[PDB]
Amino acid sequence: NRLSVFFSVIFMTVGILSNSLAIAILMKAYQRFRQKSKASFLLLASGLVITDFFGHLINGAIAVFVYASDKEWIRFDQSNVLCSIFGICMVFSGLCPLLLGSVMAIERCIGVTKPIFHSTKITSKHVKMMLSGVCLFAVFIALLPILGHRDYKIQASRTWCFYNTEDIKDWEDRFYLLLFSFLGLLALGVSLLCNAITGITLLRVKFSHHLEMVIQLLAIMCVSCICWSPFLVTMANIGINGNHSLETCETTLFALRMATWNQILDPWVYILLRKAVLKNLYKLASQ
Amino acid sequence: VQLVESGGGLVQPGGSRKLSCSASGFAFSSFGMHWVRQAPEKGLEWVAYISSGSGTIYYADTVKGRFTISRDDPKNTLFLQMTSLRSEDTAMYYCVRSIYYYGSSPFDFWGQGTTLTVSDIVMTQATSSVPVTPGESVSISCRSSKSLLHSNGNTYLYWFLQRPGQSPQLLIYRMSNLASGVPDRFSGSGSGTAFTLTISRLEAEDVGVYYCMQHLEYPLTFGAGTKLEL
Amino acid sequence: SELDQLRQEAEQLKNQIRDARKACADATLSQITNNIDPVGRIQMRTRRTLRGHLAKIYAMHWGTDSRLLVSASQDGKLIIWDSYTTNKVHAIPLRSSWVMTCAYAPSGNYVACGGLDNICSIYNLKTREGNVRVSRELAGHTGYLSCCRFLDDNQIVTSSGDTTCALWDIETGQQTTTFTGHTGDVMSLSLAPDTRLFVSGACDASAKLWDVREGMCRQTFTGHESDINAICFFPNGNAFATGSDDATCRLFDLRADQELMTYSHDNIICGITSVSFSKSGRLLLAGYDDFNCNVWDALKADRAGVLAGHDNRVSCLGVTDDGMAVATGSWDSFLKIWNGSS
Amino acid sequence: TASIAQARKLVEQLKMEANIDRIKVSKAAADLMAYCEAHAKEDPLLTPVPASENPFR
Amino acid sequence: VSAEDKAAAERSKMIDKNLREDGEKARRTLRLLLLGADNSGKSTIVKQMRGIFETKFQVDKVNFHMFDVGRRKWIQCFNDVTAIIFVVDSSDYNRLQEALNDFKSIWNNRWLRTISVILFLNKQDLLAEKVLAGKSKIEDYFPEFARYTTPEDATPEPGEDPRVTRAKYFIRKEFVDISTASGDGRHICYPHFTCAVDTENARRIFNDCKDIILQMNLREYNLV
Ligand SMILES: CCCCC[C@H](O)/C=C/[C@@H]1[C@@H](C/C=C\CCCC(=O)O)[C@@H](O)C[C@H]1O
Repeated sequence: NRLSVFFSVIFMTVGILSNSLAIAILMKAYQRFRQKSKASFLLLASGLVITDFFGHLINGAIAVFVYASDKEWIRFDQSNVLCSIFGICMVFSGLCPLLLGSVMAIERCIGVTKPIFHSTKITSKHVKMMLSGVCLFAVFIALLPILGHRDYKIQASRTWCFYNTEDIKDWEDRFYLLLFSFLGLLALGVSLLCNAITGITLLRVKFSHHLEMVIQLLAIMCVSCICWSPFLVTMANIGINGNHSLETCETTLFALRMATWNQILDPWVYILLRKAVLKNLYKLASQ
Repeated sequence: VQLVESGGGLVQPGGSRKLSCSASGFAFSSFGMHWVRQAPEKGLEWVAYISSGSGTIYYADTVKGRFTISRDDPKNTLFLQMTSLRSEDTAMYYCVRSIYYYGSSPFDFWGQGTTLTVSDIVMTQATSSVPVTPGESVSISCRSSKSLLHSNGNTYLYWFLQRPGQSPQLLIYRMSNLASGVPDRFSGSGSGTAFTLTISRLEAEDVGVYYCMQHLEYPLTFGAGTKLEL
Repeated sequence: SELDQLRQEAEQLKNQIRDARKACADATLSQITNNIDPVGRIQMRTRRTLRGHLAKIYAMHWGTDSRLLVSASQDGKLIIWDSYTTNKVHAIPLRSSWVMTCAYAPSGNYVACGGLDNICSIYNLKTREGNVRVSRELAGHTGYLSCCRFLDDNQIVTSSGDTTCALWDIETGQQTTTFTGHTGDVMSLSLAPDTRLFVSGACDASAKLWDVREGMCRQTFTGHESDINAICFFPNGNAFATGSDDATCRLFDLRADQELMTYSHDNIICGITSVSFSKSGRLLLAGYDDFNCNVWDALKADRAGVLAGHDNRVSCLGVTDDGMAVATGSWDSFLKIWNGSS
Repeated sequence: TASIAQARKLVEQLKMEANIDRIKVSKAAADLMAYCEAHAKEDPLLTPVPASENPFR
Repeated sequence: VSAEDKAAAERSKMIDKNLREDGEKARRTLRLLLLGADNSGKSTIVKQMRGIFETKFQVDKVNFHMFDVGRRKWIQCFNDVTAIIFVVDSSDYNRLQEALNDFKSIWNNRWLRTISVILFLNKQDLLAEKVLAGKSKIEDYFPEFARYTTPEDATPEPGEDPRVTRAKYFIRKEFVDISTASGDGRHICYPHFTCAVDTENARRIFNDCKDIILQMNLREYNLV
């Protein structure tokens, strides 16, 4: 009913195109800015768009095949290989953008509040360690159910695999949902807190590019919460209320599609919706 | 440049002994180090190699698992911890330096050596002894089981001269290049698996044993040895 | 009185030289070389990219074996590269980080560098200790060292910002010959293939031909409108090319004592930092401030190709002695190796 | 008397440059054209070598 | 890859390790280019804070490297310094126009389009005495000073003569007018009034360097 092939195809199509454009722009921009400084923001932003590109590609491709297979998971995934792979990708595709945004907020909070310390003490090695440390931490959490002998179960829509949310019994079963929501909300909270300190300091310092950055911070804070709060709270709701929660299939499916747009809008909120970027895109289309 | 070895002596079979090589007069940390032993009335045999910075270590099959090679760059000392010593381990152990870059000369310097007493590509030197006279040109031939000419154009063949009672001395590296401090009369030529060393206007100092060593791949294997005698 | 009379004679001599050049300017290189076929489009791909410098690269110089090269960067590092395998053979830390030029000895035993410290330091690459050490510090220039070139292991010619060039005896550390006559800072010098003459370019928009053994200026070439930043001899030594801030390259002839051809385009407005010739001299390669490197048909003044692979100003370029490849440095701290494909 | 000494030096230098033998430009132009034609075959940048003969594959 | 090629490539990577370690140590200090005329007195500013003269001073555990070179060509070497310390003598009205033209060449340099200048209008004690004496008039050299009035938004220091404040604001405005004439925010001038006994020059550089680096980050975060 509410689910269809075209809904995931359109999100996959638009999400891939948005991230591909941001990667190309980040390629040229990084070369220009790596000469001036270490360009730590451009490194993290490149990882965020690259990670989101694989999330839209890996998870989007599986869903189209599932829809084309009439959702017959028993007939085509009897060994449960696809669902476990599907579950791992879904956790990584969502936990990594949230953790990267949290680190991207802390990095630019130091870069604004203590620009000298961010330049003389923080090195290019540390930025790549944080970029790799976040991705490794997201893989560790994604592989945690596998190492805990658990598995990812097929969701109610029968078109995506994720944590076990229906009829949770064991304390470890609810632990994974709580951990994912706790990490998702903690990353959301630090992202809001650090983007606020950056915005508050800039306005006090301002009173050239301060208003452009402040508008950017507001777009980051609003999009990251309007999209991820409906899904992260729902997982925390199920993890505590269990099956007694009023978490219907339509409620969680809709919360998933909103959280999908966070990775779709990240190329725009971070890269594309910028005054310098938009000017180049205008001339490129004319040429 | 100096390399002094110590710690050798008479040991019982199955025991352990520690060899120390004190390096002075050069940048020790920049040179890869080798241990090469020579059994009494026998040829040279490569034992172990520790690279610059200790990042790469190689051992011979006859000593792998029993010998431990280590270096102390701040103290400029090279160590060789030997365990489970056999009667076959009785030899003179030489501390050898080698630096590797484009156009370098590995095995340029050899240590004095220490005496230890216990109570694959094949290099062929068929002619063990050659009667020679001063002022007469002498040619020494070498053979290899595998073609030493690599795809990068280099032919990794090395020539060493061991005068009686002294450490071996590098003459030719990579089959054609004359080492620094070596008289121009020595010349090396070869192609594929056959090589020749020519000694024009032989003198008294040219008397010694000549070994051909390959450096195409590990382990590093020497020849039997060709002796020039008056 | 006497000074007024003398300065009028100098003006007459300038007219005498100027009239003589017009007398022998019977034809133009464009008219002579109009018949020959064009070289077509010169397509060179980046075969290698040399990474490892952490600041702007000021100068590079190929070795005579066409495989080793030395680059100088303002991070205080003189790095010797193996261009075939991109390996770093040596890393020489400099006492002063403001290095502006680098030289590779034709024997390969030494490298030289110098910058704002007014010292041309000589480094010995072949030591028994296994490390590169400073062998000689050539002091005596009162300005920044802008270029230096080896003649042998004991002779090196350096151009300075004090408007003087010098020939040094490395063994004694003293300058055998001092070259004077430039009114502006000398920015470059090019040794002739026989190493008996060398041209120098200065900020006074003039190129002077010097005799190394004699020690005096033989010819003076003008025509540029701003500072000359790069000078390069023709392969046979009977001509040379210059690059200046007026966005033009000029081919000067030694025997004819006058400019033969100008290499300029309307789209090009940026200064020229480096110039070099191919092995046959048919192609002129010039580095510009628009981050590109243009390949010119030296005989027809046509832009044969573009080497656009750098993200900052192309500070230097060089062609190997065998002419197989061209290396371009830039302020983006990257060196690229270029050559064509069949 | 620094200026008067410099004026003599400049005049003396200009005399030497005016007394050199200057050949015709067409003669000098042909020499460059002849050299480029003679060495055209041995110019890897002008005439790209086969990939087997390129040290920078 | 042969046995010696591998050992050579291992040597290269060890060299790569020491290259990157030296770059990290290089970035732990901020590089300052010191400029000024013969009468500027920039040496006294250096000594109080403490052919190339280099000085190192520390402010809040931050190390500054200041280069005093003793120029359109060699100025390109300092293409990536944090700031240029341009020191002028404001008391010398005769040589003020020399400083203004000197400042304009540095500001409009093609290779200094992104370098911010920390202007030190040195010798304010001499400037105050010169205005009080009245022997020399700024209007003699600058005709527009007669019609120049101190803005109502000015904040002169307590116990400062209005004649001194009017002179200081006009001298400062001449340099700032050059700075705002071109650049479009790529670099900013930071004028300050110092004397021969002031001990806050080092801290003024530290506070101005923070804004220079902060503006550098804002371009990276925005001009993607
Ligand atoms: C938990 C975090 C999930 C975010 C993953 C990533 O950001 C986006 C994944 C999207 C993916 C959603 C996975 C299953 C779709 C179920 C909705 C249906 O079948 O209608 C595809 O719709 C395409 C892609 O845009």
